[PDB]
Amino acid sequence: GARVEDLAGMDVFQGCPAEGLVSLAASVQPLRAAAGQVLLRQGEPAVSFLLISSGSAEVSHVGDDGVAIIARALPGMIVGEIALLRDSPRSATVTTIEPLTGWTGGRGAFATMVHIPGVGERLLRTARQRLAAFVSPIPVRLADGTQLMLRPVLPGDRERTVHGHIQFSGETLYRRFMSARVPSPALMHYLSEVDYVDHFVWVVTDGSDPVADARFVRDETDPTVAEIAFTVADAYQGRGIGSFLIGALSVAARVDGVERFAARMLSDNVPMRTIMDRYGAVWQREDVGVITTMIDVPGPGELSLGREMVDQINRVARQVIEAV
Ligand SMILES: CC(=O)SCCNC(=O)CCNC(=O)[C@H](O)C(C)(C)COP(=O)(O)OP(=O)(O)OC[C@H]1O[C@@H](n2cnc3c(N)ncnc32)[C@H](O)[C@@H]1OP(=O)(O)O
Ligand SMILES: Nc1ncnc2c1ncn2[C@@H]1O[C@@H]2COP(=O)(O)O[C@H]2[C@H]1O
Repeated sequence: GARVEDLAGMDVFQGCPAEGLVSLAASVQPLRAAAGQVLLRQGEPAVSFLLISSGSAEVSHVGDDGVAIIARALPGMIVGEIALLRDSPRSATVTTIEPLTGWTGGRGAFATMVHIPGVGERLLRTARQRLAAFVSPIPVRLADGTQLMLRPVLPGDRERTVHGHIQFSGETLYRRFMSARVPSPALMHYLSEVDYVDHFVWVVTDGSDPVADARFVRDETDPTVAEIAFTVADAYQGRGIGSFLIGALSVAARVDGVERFAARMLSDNVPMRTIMDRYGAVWQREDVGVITTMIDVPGPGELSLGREMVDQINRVARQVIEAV
């Protein structure tokens, strides 16, 4: 098999004490593939997973719309884990780009891997982030006629925004973060790389570039409550996006077992206060210049969204949340 050292470098194994990797390392087998070799095919039954040492691969998923969604598998990453988590067929076709080496294992070695402390949770989180990219974005039409799309957040949204053309002003950032400075890389990682269970995020785009986001973060002590936050790009404000997003967030919260939303905001934020007032918010003074509220996540019919839109949002939330 491999050396414990050889596994120690894989993403999913970071921080894992050597001892826990012993049998796994002994049980995996070496793999070498040439360039342009198909490793896995979408829809096929599953046996093995692969830990990539070197080289890389294209990942290609054909969705219901018939469009192939493309991604990359890189050195340090596992591939073929999702089918083994779900007992499903392969979610994607995986083809080597350049020559690739690594280690493979079967369902037996996979069982060892998932019981390695901390690892099962990492596998699930990464699987969710991956499957999130295969969700069909939901068309949303604003009152003013603007056509946008609604989808779960993706780790890649950090890069898209930072290098994008959509502007978030100093004022917008202060209203959102209590600082006008551009959000640090560390913060942007935190905002875009999430588990969807405890921390859930919707992104609205123009069909390419993100223009807004909404998130809830489940409270540690009381799982039935979550803290919420919203951001909308300046040019996109005042068009109904925020009002839409609180509804979408409420749909996802229902799937996630979240009964109540908590919020804090500057006392001067009129648009946000108004959005929450619709849902029955009563305001407490928290710090100086900050106010807070708790509201019940609105149930059936008291959302202005309409059934078709509600069902689409519910279907997508479940796809990311419940996939594995
Ligand atoms: C809990 C936290 O998230 S606090 C921090 C929130 N984030 C920020 O403040 C950052 C900068 N601003 C924004 O991101 C956005 O403006 C948000 C999230 C505050 C609001 O979203 P928007 O898309 O602009 O709001 P939207 O157009 O849906 O209208 C909001 C509501 O207030 C009203 N409104 C719209 N513009 C304004 C305005 N300039 N001033 C006061 N009220 C307004 C609308 O009537 C609407 O009411 P409705 O729910 O009955 O339809
Ligand atoms: N968005 C993605 N990014 C990177 N790898 C992915 C992505 N989606 C799927 N995969 C990998 O492609 C594999 C195809 O088979 P599985 O569904 O077993 O497990 C899948 C993941 O390992």
